[PDB]
Amino acid sequence: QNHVLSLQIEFLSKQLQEISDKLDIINLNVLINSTLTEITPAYQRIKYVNEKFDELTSEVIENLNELTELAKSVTKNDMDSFEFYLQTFHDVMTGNNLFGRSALKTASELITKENVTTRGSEIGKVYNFLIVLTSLQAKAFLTLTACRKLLGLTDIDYTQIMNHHIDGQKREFRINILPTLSNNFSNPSYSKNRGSDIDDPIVVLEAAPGYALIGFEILNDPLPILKGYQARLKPNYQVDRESMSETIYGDIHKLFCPKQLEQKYYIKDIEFPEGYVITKIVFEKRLNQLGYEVTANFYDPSTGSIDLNKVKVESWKEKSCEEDSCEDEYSIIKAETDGIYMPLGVVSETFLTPIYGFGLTVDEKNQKITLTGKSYLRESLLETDLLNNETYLIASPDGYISSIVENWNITSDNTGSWRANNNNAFVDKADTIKGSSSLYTHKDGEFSQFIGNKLKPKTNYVIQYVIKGRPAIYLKNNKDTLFEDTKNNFSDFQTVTKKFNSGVNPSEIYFLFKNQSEYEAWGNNFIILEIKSLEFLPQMLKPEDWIPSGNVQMKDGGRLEILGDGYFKQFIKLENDSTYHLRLSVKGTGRVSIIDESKYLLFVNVKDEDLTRVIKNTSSKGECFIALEGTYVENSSTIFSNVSIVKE
Amino acid sequence: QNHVLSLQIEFLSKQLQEISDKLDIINLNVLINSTLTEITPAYQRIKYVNEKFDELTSEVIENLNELTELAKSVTKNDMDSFEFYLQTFHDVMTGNNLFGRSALKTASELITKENVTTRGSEIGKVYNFLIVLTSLQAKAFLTLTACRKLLGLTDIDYTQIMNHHIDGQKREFRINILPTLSNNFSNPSYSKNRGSDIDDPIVVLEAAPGYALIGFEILNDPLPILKGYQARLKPNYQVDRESMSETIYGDIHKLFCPKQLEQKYYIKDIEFPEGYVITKIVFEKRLNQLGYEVTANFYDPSTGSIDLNKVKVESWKEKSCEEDSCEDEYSIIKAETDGIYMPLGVVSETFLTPIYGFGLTVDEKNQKITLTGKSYLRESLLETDLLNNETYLIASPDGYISSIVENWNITSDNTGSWRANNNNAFVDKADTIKGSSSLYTHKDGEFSQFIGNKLKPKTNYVIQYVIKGRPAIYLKNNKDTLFEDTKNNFSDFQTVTKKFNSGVNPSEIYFLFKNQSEYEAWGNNFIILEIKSLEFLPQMLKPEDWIPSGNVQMKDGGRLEILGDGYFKQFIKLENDSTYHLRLSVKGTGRVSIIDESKYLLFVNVKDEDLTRVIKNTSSKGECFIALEGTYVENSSTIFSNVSIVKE
Amino acid sequence: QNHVLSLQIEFLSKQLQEISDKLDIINLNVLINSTLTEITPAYQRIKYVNEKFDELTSEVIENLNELTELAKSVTKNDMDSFEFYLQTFHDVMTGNNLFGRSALKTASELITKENVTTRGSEIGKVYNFLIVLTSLQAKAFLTLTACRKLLGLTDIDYTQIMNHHIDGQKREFRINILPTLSNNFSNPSYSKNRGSDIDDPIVVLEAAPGYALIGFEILNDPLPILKGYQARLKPNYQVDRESMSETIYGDIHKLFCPKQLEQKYYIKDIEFPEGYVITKIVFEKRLNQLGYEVTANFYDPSTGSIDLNKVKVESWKEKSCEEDSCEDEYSIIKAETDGIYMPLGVVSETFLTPIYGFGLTVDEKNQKITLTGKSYLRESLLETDLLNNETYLIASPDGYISSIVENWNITSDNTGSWRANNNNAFVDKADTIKGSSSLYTHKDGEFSQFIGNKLKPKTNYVIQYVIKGRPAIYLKNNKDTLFEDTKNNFSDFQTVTKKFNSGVNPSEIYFLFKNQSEYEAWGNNFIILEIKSLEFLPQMLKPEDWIPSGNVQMKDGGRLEILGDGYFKQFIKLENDSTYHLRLSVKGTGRVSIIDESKYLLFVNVKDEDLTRVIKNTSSKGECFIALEGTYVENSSTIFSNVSIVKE
Repeated sequence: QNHVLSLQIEFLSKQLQEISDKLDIINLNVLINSTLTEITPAYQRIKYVNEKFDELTSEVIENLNELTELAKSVTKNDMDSFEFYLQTFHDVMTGNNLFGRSALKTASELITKENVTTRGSEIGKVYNFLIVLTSLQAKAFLTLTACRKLLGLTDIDYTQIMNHHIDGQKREFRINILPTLSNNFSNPSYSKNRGSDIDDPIVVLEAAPGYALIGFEILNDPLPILKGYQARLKPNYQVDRESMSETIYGDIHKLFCPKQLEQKYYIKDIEFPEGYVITKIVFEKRLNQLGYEVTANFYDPSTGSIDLNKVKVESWKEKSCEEDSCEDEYSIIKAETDGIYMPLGVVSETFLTPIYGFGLTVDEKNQKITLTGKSYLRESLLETDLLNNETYLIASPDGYISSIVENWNITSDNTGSWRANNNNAFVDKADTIKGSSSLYTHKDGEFSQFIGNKLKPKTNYVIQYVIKGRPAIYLKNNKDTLFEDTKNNFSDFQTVTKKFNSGVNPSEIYFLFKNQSEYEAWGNNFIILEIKSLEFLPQMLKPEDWIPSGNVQMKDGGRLEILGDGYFKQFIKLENDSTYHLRLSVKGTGRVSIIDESKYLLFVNVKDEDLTRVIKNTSSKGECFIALEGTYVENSSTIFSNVSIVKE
Repeated sequence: QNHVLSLQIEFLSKQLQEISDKLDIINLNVLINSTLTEITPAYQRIKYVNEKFDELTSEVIENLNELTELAKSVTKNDMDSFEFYLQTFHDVMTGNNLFGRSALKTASELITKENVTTRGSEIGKVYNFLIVLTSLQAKAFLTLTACRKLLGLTDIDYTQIMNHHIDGQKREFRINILPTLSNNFSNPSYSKNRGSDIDDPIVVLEAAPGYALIGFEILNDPLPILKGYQARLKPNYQVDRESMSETIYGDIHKLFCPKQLEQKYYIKDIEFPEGYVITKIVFEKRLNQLGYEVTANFYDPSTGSIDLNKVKVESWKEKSCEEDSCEDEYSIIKAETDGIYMPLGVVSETFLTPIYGFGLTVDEKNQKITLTGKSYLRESLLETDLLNNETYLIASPDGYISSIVENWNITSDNTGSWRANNNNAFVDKADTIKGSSSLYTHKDGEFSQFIGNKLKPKTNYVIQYVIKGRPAIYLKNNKDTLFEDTKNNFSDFQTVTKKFNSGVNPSEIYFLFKNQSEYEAWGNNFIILEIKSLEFLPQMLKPEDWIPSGNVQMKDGGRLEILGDGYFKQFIKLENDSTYHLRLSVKGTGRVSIIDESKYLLFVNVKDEDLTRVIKNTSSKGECFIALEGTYVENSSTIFSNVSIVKE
Repeated sequence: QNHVLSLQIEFLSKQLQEISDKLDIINLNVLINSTLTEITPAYQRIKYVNEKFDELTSEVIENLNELTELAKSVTKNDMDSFEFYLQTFHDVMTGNNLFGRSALKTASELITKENVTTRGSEIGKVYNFLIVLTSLQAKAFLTLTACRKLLGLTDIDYTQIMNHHIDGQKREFRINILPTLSNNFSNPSYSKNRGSDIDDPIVVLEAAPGYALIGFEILNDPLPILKGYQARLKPNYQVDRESMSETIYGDIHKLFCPKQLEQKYYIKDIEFPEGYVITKIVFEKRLNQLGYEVTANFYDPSTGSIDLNKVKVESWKEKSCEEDSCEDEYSIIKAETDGIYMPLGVVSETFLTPIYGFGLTVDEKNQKITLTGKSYLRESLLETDLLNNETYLIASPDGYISSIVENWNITSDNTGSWRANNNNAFVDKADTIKGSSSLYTHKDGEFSQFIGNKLKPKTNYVIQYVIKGRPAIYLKNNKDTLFEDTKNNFSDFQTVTKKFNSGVNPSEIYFLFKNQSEYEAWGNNFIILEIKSLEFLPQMLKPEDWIPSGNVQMKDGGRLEILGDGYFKQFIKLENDSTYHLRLSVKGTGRVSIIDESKYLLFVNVKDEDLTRVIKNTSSKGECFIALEGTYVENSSTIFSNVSIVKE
């Protein structure tokens, strides 16, 4: 009963903590209400004046008169003038109020609390809040200069006042707000997909010797796949806009998700000292023990050059290695059925930036995977924008940046390698809207483009395309349309991704973006790229030493289909002190037999399942062969998939 | 003492929950204060401009000049213009603020908390909040066009801007607000009226063939009464107006409230898959066991046309699927001496829709008898106004819509049912000048209307009507009056909700609304409808085989008077393995008799009270009957009340 | 230890209650912030316009031009006009906002919480809040009419709009706010003074047969004294302005405060039915058992007549009498030394009103006295102002309303019975300020007034006077200045109260408000009235049956000073079955002796103390005499004060 009272008191202490959190949210909302009462009339007026003067700071007589009257209202020297609202906005931003509170402080406190589903860090969110307000004021001073010029009044030079206002606010942020926080983020969201276990996958993300890795990306709309970003770096941990890349990878769910068997994920914030940039991250999943490799070459921060010889390496992935180099302290996961919470979305920073540290922080208690990096972000922005230089600051990549299709983002009214094969297939910057060219094709239009020369045989490719109407999408080599999408009619530019294995001869594939059989079709942003197939670590089995025994044929995936009476055997050498993870998946019922010479080291029936037999320390006298003797009947088709006796 | 400490800790946990609820109300009020600080100056100005331009968007030189000056102020292109206030209203509504909060979100959070005495659902309340704001903006753009035209300025076409503003707000509602709610509904209040335990009230709530039942309603002012509605079901789970109707049942306190004996309440959440619409409910209270058999039919969501072939009947049998004691899944309400808190008011859904589920949700902790059905309203709207096609929306009613009196209130200028017998006894207003439509009689006044052909012998009818001044209500055939009220001179149009029993031969009873005196009279809203006499489950007592034995005769209420001495006798075969329950009250000191050929299976006298007898194994030797006798007093005519020998 | 845990949990439950109270205060402050955000810009502008147009709605050309320009701004038909601010003020008051909250509701919730040191009830405070806002709007419509007339514009008749606004707000108050509360208040504050115990005080507060008691008052600046209010009543529990009175009483601390001995204060809400008005309240303190008497004659509410024969009486004061008429259930107080928390301030309602009920709710746990009345206030205001008739509504009396000095509030530049005896003693409406005449007398001024004819011998009088400068205050009969105040110089009209026993001949006392010896003097509000001396209940001792025995003399207070060798004896009759509270206080050491004939029923020495010997049931054979034999020496002066052998 005293134990029951203790549990009830622990329940009360939890309720009091939830109450104390609710109070901290309420107190903050009260401080937001104070700053809104101070800043809202100025913010709303500045916004309206900035929006209504967009063309001039970027019917003729009517709008010019309607704007001239507004300009007279704006430049008027009243107590309630536009200059009054600009000054009060600056004062509330800095904290020159009745009680010394700043709008930047209450905003920073807000962002720190409501950072629930936020992609980036507290510094980057509070700084983005500062950027939108400084841009609003700068545009407001620009409209005020434009209004004075339009009326023919004298130039007051608001550059000095605007600079004093912007610098004082950046100084308030630097002194009282920024001694904030940390450079660690993760993947945006989680997803449940299925992978593999009898595989030995391995994935490297290495940047060019002049590049550093500038981000990641995982999409699963065609299939779960890792997209890898890297680019040449500019001074002060800045990045060159061109040379940025997105590196599509294999069935990344495989290396991510298990199949009803445990996983080994080591946990450590690999971090090298400053200036060191990780131009390569390997990943290695062998026997479901998924490791990786984070190593950083140095980078001279001042001159955009990454060092090409001063590598720093942490071969292991676990915090136990950070002190002992003994491979332990992973995170073990008992595999859930539907699929592990694989990362979904884009693994990058709001601004592409060299990361110096990275850590794996999977939380198997919820079967959820989480990462943690460490980047030079404070040391990249702290020198250029916070010192107000030529800002080379580029937002994060949401999706695809390029395409195998040239001019895929047709936006300047040009075809390029596209081919305007009709007078309804005219490039038409305003195909359906001048917001973007999206090649117009109505009732006979066709835009063609050779894409096959880049389509290479026995390789999967990704395709996406922003298409209005019912477009005639074609991946055709004039003989075999490796993929065609002429099915959907889209009034609202619906874009989706699929896959296809480039056939034996894709090297002739034209893209033929025609209209349709007949409809009104539009389309741009024809993102097509190559889907990498996942590679795997070695083994002891080989697709060549197999000895077919009649009515048995091997397939493209080394599949060795048992077409009936017969088998494949492979003389493999097994040794006394060595262990062997014999692992294989079958399509169609059958058996597998390791007859050394007379003894059955292994003989089991396989219907459709992942074999995982770990052949223990056993001396195979002479040579043993895994006689892949599937079912022995006419309609027997025992298609193995992964021939792996991979030795422990 | 440890048990006392546990109870004190449970009291602390309740106090902490009340504190956590208070914090959630406070946090919401703080978020309302933020949105008020943002939106109030625009809302107030839009409202004032909309109200002051009503005739123009629906003394002349003065009003025209004052409105022309107002129009010059409204159309003026300042920073503080009417267009500024419209744009800021749109931005605060969508969430384009300093911190990304929308007025629609804080309003939805408000309505979700203060839904205490709200008639309709969260969706319908938040959508009604959206409608009043969108209408306010649309009228504001309309006054702005009217002001430009009045001044003679160029037309700017604000239809495009208004549509963009309205659609963006409806999109915000559809995406970020609407993906919340439930569709339960219950009674608002409760009533205490001593019901029945002597009787077995079974009540059927069945819809017409083309109808489904579309609401409940509980009355106590005329009497404990069940009010009901039923109507055709249109396409899209909406309901046909003109096919609605009313049905009124008797003493439903006797159906729900027990009197001085406990009542069993089969909590039975009868629910059906989608497409099913309740075409029948039976409520079953035998031996105070309030079960209820319900039969819902299926219904084609589109094209209306409830299909009368796919029915389901889950009477009490949701626990039959899991437990032999299907007699479980109930509750126990103990009848205190004033009755039980039967519902009072209305168990219905905000807007008219088929209900699919129903359950019994009594609360004997407060005697709170609560009905609860499951409506299709969520569906009935998510497809209609969310798509903005027809929105055939009718909210739930409150009083009687159906009346035997034709032109029950008045249509207008025409009382074709009534008779304007006198010229001066005209209709007082005749068009919208005296509040609502209402008859009027003065110094001779009368209004005759034949409804005797619509009145049945010996049946209870509930009466409602609204009257002002000096009225003389009459319901007569110029020879006897069924209902009359010519008193209580009142202020303005007060409502009656009472009952009466229709006469023994009312085939000629017509209504004669006259004047109370030589003064002027007013009245309207004459509601007349039948009250279905409460009907009970049959038991082996039938009045015909009664043998009136000695100065006696069969009576009306199933009563069997005993004038002085004598009795009523009738043979009823009791069994030696079955239990019977003789439940009967008397008016006059009586003696009931359960005697065998020699011995007294029961030996009881009844003075003026009921009789609750649970007879154990009734050893039966053939001869079983009851001699419903009184005692040897000349004055007290023994008059039993309710024959019920119900065979357990 | 479990008991210690229970006490700790009770401490936690108290902390949670203090937290829940803090939340209710916070939630209310958040609702006040919402209404302030809605109503503040309108309230401030209405207030400024009302204050700046005061002389017109009550430097010629310059003020007229500045007000004409202001009037042009006020009457201007803009979106931000004065009419806009009036309409928005009305809408926020009624609750026609974005979310349906009314300023009247949040204000009522405020007043209900912050009613800590509030004199009147919740109804009267919330109604006073409604009055100040309705008056603000009415004055605002009035300034708007005045501004239109001043500019020469057409009359718009804002009476209709103003009436609609005022009536709609009074309707909101009547429906949603007023079904509020209760008619019970108490004394405003508490005070620690000292009284008496061996006294038998008794105080009646009876209104004239045409009057009802209209309030109370207790002041203690000269000495703690009760001031009693009563007046003839006007229809609907209204009061005639004249005939109001203030009835000064005795040393009310005496009847209020004990002297180190217990008190008996009975507790009951004496309440008679409606129309019954308490035209008399007796109070009786005998043997420290302080009782009273609250009896109510009827009052025909319609015609201002109190009934003069239909008395209703509750002779006792205790709730035990309200059911048994057995004198018990008092509140007993163990007397504190410094003094009981006697009522300080004015015991009345904010508006003078007939009280029908009254209760004593002393709280001796804090030694604090509290009262509780029940008045017809809702039924007096509910008919006149809430029906908008000629409001005869008079605020509560703070201090004195009249004076024995005629024209005491010299305000119309007239002396009256005052006498301007100098050309520096000129009445001078602007003596020092035209805000009030306050008779000016500089360096020779004198104002004289005969006040002695009303000053009656051997009676105490109260005096107060609002005086600037050093005034020559005189209560002089040209031979003996019974009191004179020529001492203080007051720049700021400092007024104070004192006392004086009118001498053997006060009937000639002139008031001679001269200046001074010489200074600048001012003065008005010469409140002078008669200080009643406290009377007492009877006893068995008598000041006449005393038998002096040489060197002994009686004084004015029946004091019987023992001037040395000698005594007073008084043959008193004591009986067997009777008890006698012999009680007496002495000045100077001495003794008292009750020699019956030979036996010492009582002989004790008395130095300076309250004798309280309760002579028990004792048969005095023949006659006994209390031989007041004080100290027997030359310098013996044993001045007894209260000769009371008052028989139990």
